[PDB]
Amino acid sequence: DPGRKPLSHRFLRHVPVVYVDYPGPASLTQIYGTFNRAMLRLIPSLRTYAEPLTAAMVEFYTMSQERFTQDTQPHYIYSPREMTRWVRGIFEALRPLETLPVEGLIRIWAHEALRLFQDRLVEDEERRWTDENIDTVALKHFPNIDREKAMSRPILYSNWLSKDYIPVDQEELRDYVKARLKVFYEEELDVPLVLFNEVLDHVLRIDRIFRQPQGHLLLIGVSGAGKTTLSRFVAWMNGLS
Amino acid sequence: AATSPALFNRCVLNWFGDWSTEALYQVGKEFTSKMDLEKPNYIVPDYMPVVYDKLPQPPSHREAIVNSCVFVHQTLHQANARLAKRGGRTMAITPRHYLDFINHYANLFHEKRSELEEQQ
Amino acid sequence: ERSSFPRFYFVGDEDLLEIIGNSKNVAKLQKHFKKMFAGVSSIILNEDNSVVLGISSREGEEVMFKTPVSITEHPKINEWLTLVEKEMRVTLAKLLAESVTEVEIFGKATSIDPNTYITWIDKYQAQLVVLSAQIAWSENVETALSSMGGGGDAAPLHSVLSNVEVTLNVLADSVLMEQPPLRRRKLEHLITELVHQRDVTRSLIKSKIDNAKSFEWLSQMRFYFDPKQTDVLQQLSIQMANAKFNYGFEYLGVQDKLVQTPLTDRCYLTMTQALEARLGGSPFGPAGTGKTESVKALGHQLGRFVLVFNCDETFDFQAMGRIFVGLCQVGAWGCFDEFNRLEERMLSAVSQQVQCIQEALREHSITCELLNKQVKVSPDMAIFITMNPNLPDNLKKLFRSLAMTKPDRQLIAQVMLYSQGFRTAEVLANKIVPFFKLCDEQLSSQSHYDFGLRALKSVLVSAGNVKRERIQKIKREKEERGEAVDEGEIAENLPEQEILIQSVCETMVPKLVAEDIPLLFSLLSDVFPGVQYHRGEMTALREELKKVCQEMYLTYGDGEEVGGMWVEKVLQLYQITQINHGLMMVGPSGSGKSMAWRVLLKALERLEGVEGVAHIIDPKAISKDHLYGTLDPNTREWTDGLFTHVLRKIIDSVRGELQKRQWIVFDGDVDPEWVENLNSVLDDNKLLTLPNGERLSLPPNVRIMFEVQDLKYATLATVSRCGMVWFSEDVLSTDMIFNNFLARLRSIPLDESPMLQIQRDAATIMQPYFTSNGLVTKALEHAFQLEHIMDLTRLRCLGSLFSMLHQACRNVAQYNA
Amino acid sequence: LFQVAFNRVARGMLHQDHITFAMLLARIKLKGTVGEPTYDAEFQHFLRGNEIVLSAGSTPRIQGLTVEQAEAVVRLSCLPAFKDLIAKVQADEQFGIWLDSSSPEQTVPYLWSEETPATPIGQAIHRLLLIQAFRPDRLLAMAHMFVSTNLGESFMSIMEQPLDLTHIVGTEVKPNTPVLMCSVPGYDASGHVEDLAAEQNTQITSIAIGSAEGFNQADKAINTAVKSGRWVMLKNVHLAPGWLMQLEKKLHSLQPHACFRLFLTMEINPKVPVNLLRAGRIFVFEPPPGVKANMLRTFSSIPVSRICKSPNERARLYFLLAWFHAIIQERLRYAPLGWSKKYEFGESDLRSACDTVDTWLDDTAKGRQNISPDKIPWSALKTLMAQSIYGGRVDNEFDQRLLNTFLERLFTTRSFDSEFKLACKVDGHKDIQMPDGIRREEFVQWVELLPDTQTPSWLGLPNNAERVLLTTQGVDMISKMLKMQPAWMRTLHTTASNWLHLIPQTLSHLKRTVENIKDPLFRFFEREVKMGAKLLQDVRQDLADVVQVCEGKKKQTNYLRTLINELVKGILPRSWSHYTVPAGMTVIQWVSDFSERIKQLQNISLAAASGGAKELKNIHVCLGGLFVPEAYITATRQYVAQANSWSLEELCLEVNVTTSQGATLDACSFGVTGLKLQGATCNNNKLSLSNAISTALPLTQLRWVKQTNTEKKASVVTLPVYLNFTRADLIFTVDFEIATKEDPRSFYERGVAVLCT
Ligand SMILES: Nc1ncnc2c1ncn2[C@@H]1O[C@H](COP(=O)(O)OP(=O)(O)OP(=O)(O)O)[C@@H](O)[C@H]1O
Ligand SMILES: Nc1ncnc2c1ncn2[C@@H]1O[C@H](COP(=O)(O)OP(=O)(O)O)[C@@H](O)[C@H]1O
Ligand SMILES: Nc1ncnc2c1ncn2[C@@H]1O[C@H](COP(=O)(O)OP(=O)(O)O)[C@@H](O)[C@H]1O
Repeated sequence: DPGRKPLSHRFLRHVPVVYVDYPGPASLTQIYGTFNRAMLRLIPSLRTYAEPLTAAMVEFYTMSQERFTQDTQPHYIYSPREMTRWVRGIFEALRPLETLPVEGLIRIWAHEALRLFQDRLVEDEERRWTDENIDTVALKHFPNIDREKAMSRPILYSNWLSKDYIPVDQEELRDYVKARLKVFYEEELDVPLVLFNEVLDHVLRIDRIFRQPQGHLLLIGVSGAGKTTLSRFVAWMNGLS
Repeated sequence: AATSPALFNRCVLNWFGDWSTEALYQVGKEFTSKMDLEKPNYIVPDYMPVVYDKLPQPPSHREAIVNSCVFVHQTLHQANARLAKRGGRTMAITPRHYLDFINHYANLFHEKRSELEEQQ
Repeated sequence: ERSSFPRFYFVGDEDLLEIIGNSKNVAKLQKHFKKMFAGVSSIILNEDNSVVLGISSREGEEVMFKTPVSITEHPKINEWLTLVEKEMRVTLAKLLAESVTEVEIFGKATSIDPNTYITWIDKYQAQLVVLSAQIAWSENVETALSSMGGGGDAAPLHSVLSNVEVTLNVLADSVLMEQPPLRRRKLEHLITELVHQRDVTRSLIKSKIDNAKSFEWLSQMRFYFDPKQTDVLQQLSIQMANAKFNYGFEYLGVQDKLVQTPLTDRCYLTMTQALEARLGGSPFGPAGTGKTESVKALGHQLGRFVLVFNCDETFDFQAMGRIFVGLCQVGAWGCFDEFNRLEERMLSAVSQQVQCIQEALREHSITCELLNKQVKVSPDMAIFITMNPNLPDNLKKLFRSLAMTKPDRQLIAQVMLYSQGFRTAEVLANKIVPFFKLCDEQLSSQSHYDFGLRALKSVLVSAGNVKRERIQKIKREKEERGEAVDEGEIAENLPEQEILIQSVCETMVPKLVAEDIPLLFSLLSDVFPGVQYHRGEMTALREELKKVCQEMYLTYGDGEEVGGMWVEKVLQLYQITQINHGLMMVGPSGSGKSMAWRVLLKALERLEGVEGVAHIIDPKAISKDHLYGTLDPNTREWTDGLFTHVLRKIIDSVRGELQKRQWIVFDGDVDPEWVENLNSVLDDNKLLTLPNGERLSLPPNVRIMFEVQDLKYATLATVSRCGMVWFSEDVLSTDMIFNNFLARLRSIPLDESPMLQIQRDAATIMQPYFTSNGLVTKALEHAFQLEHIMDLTRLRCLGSLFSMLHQACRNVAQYNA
Repeated sequence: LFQVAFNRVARGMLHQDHITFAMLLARIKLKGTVGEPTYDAEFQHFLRGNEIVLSAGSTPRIQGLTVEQAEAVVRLSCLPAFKDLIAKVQADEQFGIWLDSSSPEQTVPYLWSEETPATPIGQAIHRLLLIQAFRPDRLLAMAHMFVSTNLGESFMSIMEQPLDLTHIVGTEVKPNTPVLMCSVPGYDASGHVEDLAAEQNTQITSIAIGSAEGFNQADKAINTAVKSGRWVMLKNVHLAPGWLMQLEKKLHSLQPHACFRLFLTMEINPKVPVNLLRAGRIFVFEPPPGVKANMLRTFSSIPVSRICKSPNERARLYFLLAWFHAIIQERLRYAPLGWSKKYEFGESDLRSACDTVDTWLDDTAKGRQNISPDKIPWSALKTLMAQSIYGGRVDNEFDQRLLNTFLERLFTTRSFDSEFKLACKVDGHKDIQMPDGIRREEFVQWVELLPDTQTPSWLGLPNNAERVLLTTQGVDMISKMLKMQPAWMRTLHTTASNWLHLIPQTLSHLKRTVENIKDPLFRFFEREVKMGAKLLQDVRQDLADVVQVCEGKKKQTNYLRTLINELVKGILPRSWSHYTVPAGMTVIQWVSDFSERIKQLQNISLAAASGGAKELKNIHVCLGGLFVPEAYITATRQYVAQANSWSLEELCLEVNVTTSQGATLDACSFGVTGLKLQGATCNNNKLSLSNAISTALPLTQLRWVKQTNTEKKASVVTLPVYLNFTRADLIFTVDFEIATKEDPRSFYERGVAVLCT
């Protein structure tokens, strides 16, 4: 791996080395089925979906890691850490939801998959591939569900309007962030910003990571696209100096 | 990645990339709103050079000019890519360039109107 | 202060401060003398430490002053230092006069008595006796040419050549028997000079020169001593060609004499001509051709001390500036080594300063601006610049050039063989030099291979030593059966090619890989046909090795038997320990070097009765400042480094460690950063030089070794200056590893006995699997064919396997419990 | 525009590059002309003729033409206008007198056949191609005529006249712009500008640049002169590049007086910053060629008082010294032949030699008005000028032997006779006669009286050496014009594919065996095949990766990137070159040499496989193809020593040159092919001086015999064996017997040597 230097043979002589490779698909299924069974106890009426849900997450993760190899991009690394983050985020989303149908679970699962395995992509074709394949996996493992509500294209999740982190429509979110941006203009630096849906997605992701403790970002994009502007906006809105 | 592992170990990364055609179209409409390019003499061409995905089926004059602006930005990107392919030296074309293009359009239109419409 | 008597202006502001604040305690001023004097490492005083009785060299030769200098009468540091220097010069002049008179008595004689000759050699210094011989020969040749000035007359120069021949014969007789090392060095230098004089006299005889003013005689370095001259400095004037140099009479000390090959003669002529035209000379050429030491020997021969700088990538200004302007004030020569290696800005600065000083020197043909100071430049200045290929553009018109393309290695070997006392030296030289050419070219290229001229010199010195040892052995044998002892008879009936071959194999075979040994044997057969050798295998040491291996559970083998290669490697390590003080145990990790020296130490302890303890020092893990010693920038306090601390402990003889054998092994990687300080110890001088100036003499029983796995990145100087043994991986086959594992399991208990019986039973059960070509060996051979996330090393797998079998034995123990 | 551009720009060029710029100007004007054809194919061939690959059977071996002439004819015959060249050469009879004519370019016959009459420029270019193909030595003179046909006869006529400082400084130069007077080492241009200032009654300040105080005087002088208007001079400013950069930025922001003139005399070295060269006018000064010119310069440099001293023979000694220095310095231009490398025989060594002469003359003759010529310390001067002066820079043994030959021929008591021949057979029977005068004035009159027809035979070299220099300069001009004029990846793919087709596929290692191991020849050859196979595999893999990148299927890594850069620029990759190669060799020539070497190694491998060590001994091998030839000589010595049970050092090498068919393969004889002997011809193992450039040895037999311990005869000469024509590698030394009436000193002077290739 880049940045890693081969070790001295004199040192390796005294030190045995064991290769702790990525856990196998069966191991991942077992571990995250245990986690999901512990996950879904909060909603008893939804407990029965843990086994297919874990299988779906494992299946999508396997094909994501076979597709976006490290060769294509230096940051195209997939690990069980990503799916553990998936589990933690899903649990954080289901915590406030005392009641929820399977459609909401599918929506949150798709949202977290998009926020984990779809942001690191660079090419629009890769993102479209990810969306098509998440659709296929969701339909494969949850056939008795409606596509329009469970997998509505504007997957926008925010805790800004509602008290909880429940899904939010793009238009109401746009209006709220427009009011907040007017307050930003009147208080902070006055630079006109237009609100296209990409801004909405980016600001939601940035606020999500800032809310999480030890929230650390690596903003990558052409200069002037608004990385610093959006970062300052989110920091001001969340009270961070 | 090689020099610093922490940037890719636990820090999450978000690919802003560049503004899409939709974003550029929205910027063009929002920024070029004060200027009045409402031309009733406009006629819809049989062939319309669409570059914005959600362009309304009847192109208005303002829609046409914003679409042309997005097309100009796309052609700058394409020319930059072509020079990169040919091996010549290249300079990145940022969305800040698009903002400056819109501002210069506003300035030129405002001054030329302020003089020759006074003469009107 | 420093303007008056600029001889101490060599030393820095630090040493100046110490010599100022500590002027009274003269016992602490030896460091400044060691810095500034050539060979004088100490100054001899009485018990009261108030009168300067004499001077002493680093080897031990001492010169007593005719009129001692009293420090009490001259409390000022500079005044009594000047008196000491002047007294040293005048006393050396008096000694030279006495010695030249004595050798003139020895001269013009049909035969000479060895006893009186050895007495004369012991009375004076090596430098003094060499100079006395040179003036004696020069005066004899001048007298013969003056007689020959008539033309067409009978030549007494034949008688001079015959006198040189007979004294050369008595020298060749005097070196076969054992002599003290200092007298041995004196004899070697004197034989070198007499060989050169005989060769040049033969050339003069062949040329039929009949005029003292003929250039064929003027081109040789002639020596003119004037006893009538009132100034002792001007008494000896050195003349060659049209140039003149007054002999400086500085005590250069007993140094390594440099033989004057025709290349060296050309260098002498070129540098002398350049100095007469009042500009320095540049002996450019490839490295290892004697560019620097030609300058050094020219300086030594003129009674001048030369400062040889190291123009490395990491080079200093202030120390260089002060030492170089100190040369400017003193008048001593200064030599630059690998002048091209300097960085471009470094190059420009040094070029500008040397250009200014050179143009000042030509103006003298007087002070110059140096470090914002006026520096009195003595006429006796020479500045010589060796390069490896050009001179900077500002210096091309200021310096003469000279090409050191190739030394005459044949004459080098011949003269050194004849110095060691070898008969038929010409045949041995004409065989050895092409032999090393073949070794350099035909043998497979290796980073650790070094087959240069220094290798020739070391090999020939070792050959002389082993020939003398064989002479002593035959003498002891002759005294134990019979009584008729005659050294000449032993020398005559002793062959000589076999001894040279044995020395070559002793010094080089340990450094060859397994493949190159038959190649070396073929080269020996090609150069030395029909003559062979048998190594004197140390049978008693072999028994000690088998016992130590039995008690340390290691195997023991002989010849082609299992373990034979390792035993032979241990024997070669013992031999190189015998014939060297600096060792280089090189080989891939896992070759067994650690016990390759541990078992040897234990065997020597149990055989010779000399108990041994090793200090295993890691250089890379520790900081170099803490490794060698730290000197505070402000408080100037010196704290001994680890290596310095152990050397001080070993020298102190607190618990009788001088009688004890001790091995300081430097296990770990080596890089040319710390070992550069060690470049003062691996040389025959054998002393460690610290930044504070204090040097510690290397005790004879101390052997320093560096268990380094590879030598890709070490400098060639360190490689050439220490003996080196190669430990290929094939030395240790897996069978020895298995046997050691089984013995370790069987005898020692695992916890620190029932579980000992458990271990014995388990080892007995898995004995069939651990045999040669067993299941484990085949699994390893197949496993090596596979790929692994890390580099695959045999001992890694073997250690993991042994640890896991130990865990199995522990599981058995817990189940039984 | 054309004339002024050439006149101004060429003022800042070396003389060897004026013709290149003139040719570029001619091409530009030819393109400008509308009625004249582009001649694109003609110029394309004229620049890239050597790149065409031929075959042994492609040369029909026309009588009266050399082999190189044969390939030159056949390669240029590819042009449609020159398709009928072979038949016209065969039929023509005047071709013989034209080929060896002194100036063939003046009367080039009409060979090329065309349907319509050619334009004068077309005739000129056709004759230029003809000259390049037939007599490449006359390429420079024909290029001059071609440019004269294009740009007028007197286009270069300005260059021959001495440069007029008055007009170029009075006008057409800005006071801000500094005058850069760049001279090659050994020449100072201060005199010209000082005479300019003196004639133009201008007070000029001259300050040398040697130290910081020099910087101070320079700054004060320029600060005074910017406002006062006087001229200011800085000397040897190449010593301080950073300070020169600071001076340039100082001059950038400065408006001086109209009469301000800043002159920068400097040595031509790359350390000079580019900005000053771009911001200042550059003038190039070179020492005029000719022994006469060098002698005049040397005599002018030495003060008149020093030469005329109490001994009247001192003038004679000084004249001999000046002539010797002129001879050595002029042999430098003929670097491959006159010497082994471009030594720095500057002015300083001449000054040191004069000092030595003065000292030894004063010592020998202590204030005596006259001295006998035999009493002169000739041996002293000879040895000092062989070892100390003129020899310190001499590294090669044979160069030092040559210097000894010159000193013995010149510095002798016999020189002081009126019949002394300062040189021999310079042009037929005529030889240089040394002056009979005893004072400096007669010698000055004699040197000013030289016919100025300084042929290379004046230096002792063969008269064909100047033709070799002209051919080398012609090839140099061809290369420079070629350098003067994405598709690059496509052409790189094309050339990589062709080279992969040309280079052999693999090399087979030798089979190890114990009796073969004992044999030394087998060991040397197995090392050679191992090295060759490893390097061939490396090159083939690199070419495969290059091709793989060319389709785009592979990404250009750093190693691949630098290799591609080297290939595009035409410079040899450092990884490919593991054996010693001539410095000036291009990539294509290296590929051809590598292919031939691999062919030879395949032959030796199959020969060893068919038989064994015994057959391996009896093989005829070209030493040039072998990577390490001296290893081969050493291996033969080892083989004979082992066979005859003799020691290695007691063996000496003997050479028997014979035809391949008429040769005997003795037990101690080894066949050697490919050796070419330059400067002489050997028949029946006897050397004879000849004017031929190189005579190919049919077959060289290396016989090792026991040391006879007998002195070599006076007719025995030692000839160096260089690996290539660069003469940078000394493989070994052969001994030959010269014919009667031949002088071994003449052999030494003419640079006769044996070349592996
Ligand atoms: N004669 C022997 N009999 C049995 N085992 C042996 C013998 N010699 C060496 N070994 C074994 O081989 C190994 C040598 O270890 P050692 O530390 O000396 O290796 P090394 O070559 O010096 O490597 P490094 O560079 O890592 O220090 C040990 O496992 C030791 O038990
Ligand atoms: N959504 C947006 N609409 C309009 N302009 C924007 C938007 N985001 C950023 N900008 C413009 O980007 C500029 C700031 O760029 P900045 O964020 O500093 O670049 P970077 O993202 O490289 O840090 C502002 O002047 C602003 O006008
Ligand atoms: N003329 C000579 N006589 C004896 N030994 C020599 C001679 N020339 C060189 N040597 C040996 O060869 C080595 C030369 O080292 P050095 O002088 O540093 O080479 P260089 O000056 O070319 O760098 C030394 O070890 C020295 O003992």
